[PDB]
Amino acid sequence: EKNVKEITDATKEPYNSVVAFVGGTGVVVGKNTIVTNKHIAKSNDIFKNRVSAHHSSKGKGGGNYDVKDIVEYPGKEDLAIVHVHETSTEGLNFNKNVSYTKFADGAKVKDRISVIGYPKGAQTKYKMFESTGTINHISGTFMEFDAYAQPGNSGSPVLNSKHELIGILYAGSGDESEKNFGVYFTPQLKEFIQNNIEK
Ligand SMILES: [Cl-]
Repeated sequence: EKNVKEITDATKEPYNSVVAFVGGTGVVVGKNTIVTNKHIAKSNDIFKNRVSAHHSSKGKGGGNYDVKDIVEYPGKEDLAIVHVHETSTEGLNFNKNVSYTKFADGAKVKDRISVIGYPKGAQTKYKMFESTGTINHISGTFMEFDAYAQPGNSGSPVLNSKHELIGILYAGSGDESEKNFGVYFTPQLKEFIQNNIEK
């Protein structure tokens, strides 16, 4: 599918759970805690950029936040937890400015999904886009889906029709792409993520 739309104002759910990194996307699941790709977290640790809470073209800014620590998923899956320091250098509270997206606990082939992130973020001044498609394949912690994606979509949450989190985009076939790959969250991955949410 190639069906995309700018989210001009990302202050409402679930858009206010999406975060921009300098080169990718993530999603907020709990206190100070973002899920993204392992590769996005790692690249961001070279340049040590802050995370921008739900950056969009219009609407009140949610703050930029310093990265506190990273927990990489031990296995092969391109998955990592990024923790942020809660208070920005302007006094904004990370938690007051995002939502915590709940888990879908799986999906089925043929389900209609959305991928929300920052395709070509550096060139667009980090406009948020939602792109719609379908899940075409699921196997263990892998899924394939046909929502249009571009570089900058890494780490993008893949949401079901009730805005619940199925997994995150990590790679494609292109770059630039209509056959994309995600990390699909099984119970074991949901457990790793939930054990790494700040208390
Ligand atoms: Cl605040």
